[PDB]
Amino acid sequence: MRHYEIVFMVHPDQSEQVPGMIERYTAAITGAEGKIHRLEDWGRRQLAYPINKLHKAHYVLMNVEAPQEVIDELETTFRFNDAVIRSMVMRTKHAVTEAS
Amino acid sequence: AVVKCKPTSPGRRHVVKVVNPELHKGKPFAPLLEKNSKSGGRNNNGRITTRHIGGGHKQAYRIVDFKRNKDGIPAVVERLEYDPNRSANIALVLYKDGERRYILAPKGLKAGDQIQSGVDAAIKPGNTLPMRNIPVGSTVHNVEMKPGKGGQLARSAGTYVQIVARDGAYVTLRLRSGEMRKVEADCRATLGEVGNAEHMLRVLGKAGAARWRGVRPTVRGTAMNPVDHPHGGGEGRNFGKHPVTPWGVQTKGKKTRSNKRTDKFIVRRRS
Amino acid sequence: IKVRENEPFDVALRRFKRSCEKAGVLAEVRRREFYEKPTTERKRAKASAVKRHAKKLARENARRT
Amino acid sequence: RKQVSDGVAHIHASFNNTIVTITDRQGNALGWATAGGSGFRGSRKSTPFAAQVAAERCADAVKEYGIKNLEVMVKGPGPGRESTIRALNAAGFRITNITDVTPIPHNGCRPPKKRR
Amino acid sequence: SLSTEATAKIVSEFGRDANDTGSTEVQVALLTAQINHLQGHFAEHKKDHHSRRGLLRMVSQRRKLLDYLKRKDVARYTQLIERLGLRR
Amino acid sequence: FCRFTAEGVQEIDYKDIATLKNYITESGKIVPSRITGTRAKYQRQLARAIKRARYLSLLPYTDRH
RNA sequence: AGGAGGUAAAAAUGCCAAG
RNA sequence: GCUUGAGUCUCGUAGAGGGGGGUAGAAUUCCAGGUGUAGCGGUGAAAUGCGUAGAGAUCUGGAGGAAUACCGGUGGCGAAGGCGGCCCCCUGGACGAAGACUGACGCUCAGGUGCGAAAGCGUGGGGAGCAAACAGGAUUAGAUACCCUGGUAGUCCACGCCGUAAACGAUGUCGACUUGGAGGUUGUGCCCUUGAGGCGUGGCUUCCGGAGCUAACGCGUUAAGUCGACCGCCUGGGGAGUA
Repeated sequence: MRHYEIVFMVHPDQSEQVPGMIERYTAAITGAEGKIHRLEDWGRRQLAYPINKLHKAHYVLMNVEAPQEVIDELETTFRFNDAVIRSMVMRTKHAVTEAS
Repeated sequence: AVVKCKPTSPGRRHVVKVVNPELHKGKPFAPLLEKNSKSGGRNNNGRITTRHIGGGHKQAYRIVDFKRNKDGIPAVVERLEYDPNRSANIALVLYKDGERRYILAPKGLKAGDQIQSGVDAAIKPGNTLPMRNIPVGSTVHNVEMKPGKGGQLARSAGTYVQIVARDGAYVTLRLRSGEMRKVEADCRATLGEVGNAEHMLRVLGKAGAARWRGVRPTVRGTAMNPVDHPHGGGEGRNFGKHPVTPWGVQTKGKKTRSNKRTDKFIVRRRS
Repeated sequence: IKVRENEPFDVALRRFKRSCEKAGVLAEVRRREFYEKPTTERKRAKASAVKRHAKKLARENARRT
Repeated sequence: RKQVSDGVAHIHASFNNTIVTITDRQGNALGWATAGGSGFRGSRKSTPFAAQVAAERCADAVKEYGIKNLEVMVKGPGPGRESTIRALNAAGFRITNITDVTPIPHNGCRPPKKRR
Repeated sequence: SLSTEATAKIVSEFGRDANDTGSTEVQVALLTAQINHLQGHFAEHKKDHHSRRGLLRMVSQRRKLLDYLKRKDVARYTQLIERLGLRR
Repeated sequence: FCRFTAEGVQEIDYKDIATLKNYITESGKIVPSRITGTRAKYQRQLARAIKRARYLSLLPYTDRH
């Protein structure tokens, strides 16, 4: 499996339903042999430019290791979830377990 | 799949058939057909109201589910099928309780695909949702205009409607014409675009190829005598009138829409 | 770009836009794509740069200053 | 009148002409004056001096608002810039901050071919 | 492509042992596994002209090795091409 | 003249906004390698780091936002 | 040392002459 | 038979190499609205054009298409044409270290086949910005031009076609050999990494220059030097790359 580095930011009005969103996503990962190597929640921090006339989005960090198709429905989960206002995926050369 | 047929005859030379090998080569499903007699363009008074409608091939009507209101039950596309009443193809679907129905065929659809209506249906082509649940920006077809009425927009082949915005109670749709229309957000729509998208790439080739499709020859206005048309007459191919219909209203650019009833729902006209 | 310095203003002294552009990106995209004249005007810009670097390392003759 | 105290001065220093528009903080315009309006039709409006009299002719177009604090937003390549700000400082306005809002694309639109 | 365990499967089937990795029977089989794998890549994209040049290099290098093998040992050659389905 | 992760070894990560702030200017543009003396390998690395950090709004694209 | 400019930086027209 | 040529495997590294799909911000234009007042725009100077039906300026909201500022570098990659936002999926090649393996499998290549900028062509889309044609205004002896205001094809996408270019380092491919210097870039070994160092060793690349060569200019270990293998081509200018 490839390692990925999912970062997604959440609408501030759904910042309270952030940790409920996490174990929904881990069960998709861990339910298909996906090991998780970070979860570091960055809380709400102020955006450097207004996204959809919002500021202070809620940042999440993942650093998981899954097969290719397993994160593919996770990416389509992000497109139709209207509480996440953007999300980027990165990849391997390691599985990293560190801080900011 | 468009195929340019080889010119072994005049009238066979310019034929491009669009042939789909996935259509069910067989008889259609029996309990979803009733008869559909032609009219020839004549109404109760028996007079030809719309011209150039004529013979054909005695085609039978197929009951197509346009409401798609059997909700929460999955359905499996049994086979695609040919339909002589549309430009699109139809797909005979089988619900889990044994009910068979005809629906329009979206683009990426084949036998074995699983579809579902209702609110909780997934975002996949063929699925039917109320438009307050479809994400804005999506590409839908078979769109209603009043909730529960049916499906009335984007039904022909290759046609689709893009959802542009959503003001809470209403949904703006960019229609295939280019007209941005408003519609109630509780109306259903089927995802994806309608299949058979290369229907426009066919050419008939023959005069008779149109003639067995139902149409009749359209004799031009300027060939008639002046008692028959507002054009017409002239010793030797004249024309000196502004072009009009046979009933004498301007035909090259004259806006005939006058409704004032559903004018509230049109954000921008076709351009 | 943005300038305050907040107390003792007294004078503009905007080297700040000159430290980023002040004309240099604006008197460039004023017109004229060219699409290949950059590739030749960058080349002579580098060619004159390395030739004067060869010149300043070749000044020591006498010239009687 | 509304009599607002703090305002924004926009300066559209193009190559041919300069436009000095004084607005409020929100952006609603209060008064303006250009180099072409001050006379100087032709080559004279493309000079720094015509920018200077355009700013002065805009300062007494907002005397009825009593603006005392101006933040300057200069925009453009023209010779207006470093002379039309000095005319606002001599006009009796307190320059709170200067910034250039010169619209620079992040490389896309094809510019014209012009002027052989 | 042709990941590391997939080449390990081929190099043990055709060679004398696992470190025997350069023999003609191994190389011909190893190219054929990659050539057959890339058929699905070009049944798709079809305009990857830069990657198809690497495919034709693998085709022509396979043909040169078989033409080497048919000259040296025609017994192993006929045993090889039936073992992968070649020689149109 | 000085150096970077050629000695303080790194494989630049975009989430280190403290270190990345040193390598943009006040208008948010990336400062060139001729200024900071960064090796050309790492200047490519932090260019991708800044371009990713601009996407996540951890760094601004301009100052005029 | 390279970079940027600077009341400034250009660009109005300006053909022909025979062994 | 042999191992140096050629090739395979293991392990890493760099990259605008290609194809597909997403998405991001800056700007232009348009649309709507607020404010607001007579100009704006343009030029050598003008006018056409736009503007009291309220433009330009400014602010908010939207819709679109196209291109990717800064990084950015005689930097990188690709057989060449070429390839620059970011992210994923699929995929090619190169190079290095240390070993193992095959055992001359090689080099070149007429005909053949494939790729091949831009313009163009076909069908279907799309169309912001530019812009052939075209129109108006200038300039001028004239101005079918340069300049200005507009502006269609096109530029963009998909799929076919065309098969050309100052397609150029105007230098065919492959191999060997023959003083140096300063760089760039990308690997790697060793030593005190003690610290950005020191010592080596590979790949690619830019500039200067020695012998030599050249008609000269110049080329100069990436040769146009000294040689070998194979291919393409030339034989006065015009007519003519035409019939």
